[PDB]
Amino acid sequence: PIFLNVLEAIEPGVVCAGHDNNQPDSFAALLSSLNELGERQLVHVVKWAKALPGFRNLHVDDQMAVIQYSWMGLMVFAMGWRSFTNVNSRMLYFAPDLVFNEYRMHKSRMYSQCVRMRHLSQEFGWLQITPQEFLCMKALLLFSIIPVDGLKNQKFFDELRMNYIKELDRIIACKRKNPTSCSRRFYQLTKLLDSVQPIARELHQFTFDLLIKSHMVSVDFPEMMAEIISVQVPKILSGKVKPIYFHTQ
Ligand SMILES: Cc1c(N2CC[C@H](O)[C@@H]2C)ccc(C#N)c1Cl
Repeated sequence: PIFLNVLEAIEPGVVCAGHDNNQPDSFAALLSSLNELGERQLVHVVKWAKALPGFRNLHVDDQMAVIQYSWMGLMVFAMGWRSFTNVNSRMLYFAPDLVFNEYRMHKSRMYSQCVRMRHLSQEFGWLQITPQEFLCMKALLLFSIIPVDGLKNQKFFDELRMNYIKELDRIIACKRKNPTSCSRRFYQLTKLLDSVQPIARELHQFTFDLLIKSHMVSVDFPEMMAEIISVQVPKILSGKVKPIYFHTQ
């Protein structure tokens, strides 16, 4: 079980936000803490990505790009898992010290986005996603969004993507002696992965708008954070960079 060995070995651990839970909730405090958390999550995703099997076959610039474009979706995906495993998807488990009840969902002004994120979280339970299915799915999320004009070396990317699809296909939980079982299972997981992208887009839009008006609402954006949001995210929001869907929408 070599592939799965790697994924579990490299799976990040706990990442705290730094948030002061003894102060009364407020938009600026909430979003500042999420942004700091995004910065911290980003560092970890970078190290995780680079330790992935076959990832360094990618050209150097494609590596950072692929990381930057997928960063939100990957965060959202793993955050839903934490929420699923730690609170049965009742609240959003961004970090041990940053857990969103309904009131923070409202005070963050992200209620519509949070609702979608919680739905994804509930899907892990509804589908009974195994932890092994989660790891391969998350690995695959990293290779699910590219420039329409293509990467610097697309061949190596397509090869990686193909192989991560195959690894996901090997490990799906199904009665192998029944073809219909595994077909259905695969369909569902492909559908679930597809459902991360619209959510990532809504978040992309929110953070982008938030960044533009940050100097009025008093929200802090960390350095790597703001680089990504001002340079990479608009390529997504403008159609230059699109998600690879399994199923046509
Ligand atoms: C959506 C999101 C984060 N967003 C929410 C909006 C904010 O601009 C920030 C980038 C931050 C951290 C995690 C985690 N973990 C997640 Cl899932």
